[PDB]
Amino acid sequence: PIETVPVKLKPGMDGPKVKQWPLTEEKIKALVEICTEMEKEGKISKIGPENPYNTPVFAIKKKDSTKWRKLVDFRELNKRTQDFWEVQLGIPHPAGLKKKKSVTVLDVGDAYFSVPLDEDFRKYTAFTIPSINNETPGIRYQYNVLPQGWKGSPAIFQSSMTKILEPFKKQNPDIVIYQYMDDLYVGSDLEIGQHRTKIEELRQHLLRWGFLWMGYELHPDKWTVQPIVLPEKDSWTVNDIQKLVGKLNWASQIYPGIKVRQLSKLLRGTKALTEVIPLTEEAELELAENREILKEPVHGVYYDPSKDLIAEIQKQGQGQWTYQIYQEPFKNLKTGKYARMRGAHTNDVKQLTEAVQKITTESIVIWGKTPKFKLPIQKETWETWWTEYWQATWIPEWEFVNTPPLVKLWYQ
Amino acid sequence: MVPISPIETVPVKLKPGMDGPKVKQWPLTEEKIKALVEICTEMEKEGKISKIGPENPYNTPVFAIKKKDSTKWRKLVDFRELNKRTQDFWEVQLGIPHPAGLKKNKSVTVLDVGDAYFSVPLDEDFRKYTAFTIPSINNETPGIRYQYNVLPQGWKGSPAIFQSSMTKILEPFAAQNPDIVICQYMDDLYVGSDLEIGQHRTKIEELRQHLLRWGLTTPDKKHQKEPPFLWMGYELHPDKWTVQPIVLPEKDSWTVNDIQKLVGKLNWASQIYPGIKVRQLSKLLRGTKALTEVIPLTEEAELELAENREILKEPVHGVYYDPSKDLIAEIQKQGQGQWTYQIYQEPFKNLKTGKYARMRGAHTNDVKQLTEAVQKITTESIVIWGKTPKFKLPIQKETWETWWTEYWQATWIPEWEFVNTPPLVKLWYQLEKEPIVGAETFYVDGAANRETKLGKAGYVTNKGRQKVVPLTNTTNQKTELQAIYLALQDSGLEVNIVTDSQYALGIIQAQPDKSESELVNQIIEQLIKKEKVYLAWVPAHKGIGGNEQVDKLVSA
Ligand SMILES: Cc1cc(/C=C/C#N)cc(C)c1Oc1nc(NC2CCN(Cc3ccc(S(N)(=O)=O)cc3)CC2)nc2ccsc12
Ligand SMILES: [Mg+2]
Repeated sequence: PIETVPVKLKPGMDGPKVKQWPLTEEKIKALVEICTEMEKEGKISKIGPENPYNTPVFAIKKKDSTKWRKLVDFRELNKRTQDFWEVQLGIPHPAGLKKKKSVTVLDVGDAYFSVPLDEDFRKYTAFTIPSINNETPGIRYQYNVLPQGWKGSPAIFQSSMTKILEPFKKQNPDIVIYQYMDDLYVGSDLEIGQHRTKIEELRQHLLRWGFLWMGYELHPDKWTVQPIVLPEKDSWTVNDIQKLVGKLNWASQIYPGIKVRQLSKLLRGTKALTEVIPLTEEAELELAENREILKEPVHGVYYDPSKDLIAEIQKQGQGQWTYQIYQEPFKNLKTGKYARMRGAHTNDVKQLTEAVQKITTESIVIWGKTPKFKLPIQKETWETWWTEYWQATWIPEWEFVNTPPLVKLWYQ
Repeated sequence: MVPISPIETVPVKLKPGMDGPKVKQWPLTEEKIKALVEICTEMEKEGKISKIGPENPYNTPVFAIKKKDSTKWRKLVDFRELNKRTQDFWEVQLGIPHPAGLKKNKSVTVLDVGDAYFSVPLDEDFRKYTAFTIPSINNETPGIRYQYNVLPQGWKGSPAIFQSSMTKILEPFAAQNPDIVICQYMDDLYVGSDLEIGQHRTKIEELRQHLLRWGLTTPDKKHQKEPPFLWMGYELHPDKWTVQPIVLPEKDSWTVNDIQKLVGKLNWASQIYPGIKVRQLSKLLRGTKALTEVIPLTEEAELELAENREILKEPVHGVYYDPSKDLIAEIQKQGQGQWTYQIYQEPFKNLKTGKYARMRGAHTNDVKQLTEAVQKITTESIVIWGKTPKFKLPIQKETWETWWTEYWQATWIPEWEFVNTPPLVKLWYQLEKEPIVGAETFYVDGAANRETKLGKAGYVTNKGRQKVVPLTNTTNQKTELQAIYLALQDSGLEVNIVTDSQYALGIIQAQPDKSESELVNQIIEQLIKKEKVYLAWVPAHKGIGGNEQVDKLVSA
């Protein structure tokens, strides 16, 4: 690939100037070793003081890997990089991916290092390996090839990727392959042992064309909007009915026809919260009619590719996290729950970071983009710790919730 | 002639769309002109500048100043205009090391690099933009016009390009001599090691041999400064460090400017003097821009100042960093949202100290503040030492566990141990998860007329207890909180409370232990006195018994 694809920023925008956040000594050391080798291989080069730009960089460890890995936070550059229609007017996100029995994630970002980056655009990829205690100037590099995590990379490399895959896709017409950033998502409906073989045969095909040996197995069979469920009890306290009416009143913002009149009637008076209230026939029917309404899907819910996806997360305790993905309030496109997060029974922030990554992965598979997160955490705690548990080559956007939402109860 | 390598030129450009400067030269007196000709004639001999013809259309004004005792004129080129039009650079000197991060180097040599500076050539394509004009005598001849061949002092790019040029020159030497440290400060280059004075002097000579490759001579600084090095406001001694002398002035009239300089000194001193506090002295500056305004000190600010004079009475020092020892951070609560901390490796030998002030907010609690302090110290420690310290915290392990298991937000603090140093951080109340059997149930409500600001707050209970209080100059949100306050005041040690106020629930579910609202504070004091409180929420105007009853009582 001698010819470079001309790339520009957006009109009236300069390159990114993001501060490098402080790094521990062991991450600095890992980055120095990694970048020295990248420099010997020509993938990056030292830059001078006439380059004022900067993108942050840190070091991680991929899922189940003891080797340090470099991750550049290109979020600023990506929003400043021109919108891309490299080959066509766009690739329709495959709606069949989310339907496959199994979906495997392959890291193919290593492919990007074979394509040179446009000489004029390289200065915008600048990044700094920081020193400790400002005791020396940071090490300043810029990329010479397509960098992992940059928006432009999959777009510029798409012509080459499609050709690499065509022979494989030619014989497996029922396997859906979709690329997001540095990852291929390969889904099928066939026996997990047979799917793993097809994935395995997809990998050795990549080797002959010029990897990583890592994978990720998903099952989008089961991603939906979880129903709103109401208690089934033989005796109801005043408190139980108050909780029910509150939950039903919340649901009535979502569902038409929810009624609470007959259930409220039961609470006629000023009763002790623990008093048992027998249900009347009127209230039983109303509850039954509400239950029926809640079985159907929410009316008029549709994905709009022009609007952002929003993901809210609630801490439920005991390692459980509920979340909803939506574009407009009360029009949930998907909801879910997580339990016993892996290797973090004692660390809230690790669990939240892992939930964010799992939710982003579901979002990529369903819609082909990442949601904007509303995180139940204080900014300073999140920004101090999230990079410690991040294992993905993309990074979504997030904002912080400081007032406890009453709706946490309704998703309990 | 010994061939010498050229210093790599940095390419420089003007900002997009902008042209060079075209500022008119001022008229000068005959004496200043004579002086400038002599100076520039010498600079021209040394290669710094060159004469140019009349085709160059650019110009930056030059001036002639002098010192009082220095019996000479000084040349000054005002590059303010050119700097506005010059590209941004990577300014790789913004941050300076913190002494507590430094490691001992018994042997330190100081070299003068004021002359190596002029060996850094200016990008040839950019020199045209640096033209200046010496007006002629009686302006009867064309003015002598020059341009720069070296980094001009006062030009935007000189600091970044000089520092970067030296760094690249030093890199192979530093890389191949890992047992030495180098830092450049103005035109001082400081070279330290932990070698014997003999082996150290040899490294210096080797460094000089190395720098000669680029034709750089580097003798020792004039009047070798004995310890301590006065560097960036610190005092660096061979085995200790401290800030430069902190002296609090005596005054009976304090102005808005006097209080700013006192907070500055206090803040600067807080990195080594433990237990500094600046809240009561900062509160006297909440909102003002005139600096002579004489603001009297409250009896709280006086006490704070005097508390600082006691701490400042005797000099204190920090130690340097030993990588082979653990890094320990200890935090104390001081009060009124103030926190102090010490970071050390050996007990009583602080590397540095610090403080943390509570964030502005209507409600908060001590656990959230302690968590925030931990995060700040964590980030500061990674900056200075590249690692997180072990924390010693005045909070019981069981208190922390209860807090993070029950709190609605994700929260985390890194490896820490309890230190029994009062006052201890505690949870002051905890609400029930389930309604309390046998406890009276208060249905509370409040309402206020938007126009008249008149309102009511009260409750009804399952035992027929009732209260409605009329209120003036109030709001719906305030009456809703007042109603809860009345239920807490009038109930026993265990109580169920039913509200329809999403606002009131959001405040209490955030678990504040202190508020800028006196009403919330009063509610906090009541909760602290209870044995059990269950707070339940219902939606308004739905016919929920009890809630419907009190709603009509408080709505006129
Ligand atoms: C080497 C150096 C000198 C200075 C001084 C400026 C002034 N004005 C500043 C910095 C940042 C320096 O840079 C580094 N300094 C260190 N450590 C220090 C070395 C000096 N001592 C103090 C001292 C020791 C011996 C004598 S003595 N008896 O020889 O006169 C006098 C003073 C404390 C630790 N470590 C590093 C690591 C990377 S850079 C760097
Ligand atoms: Mg009401």
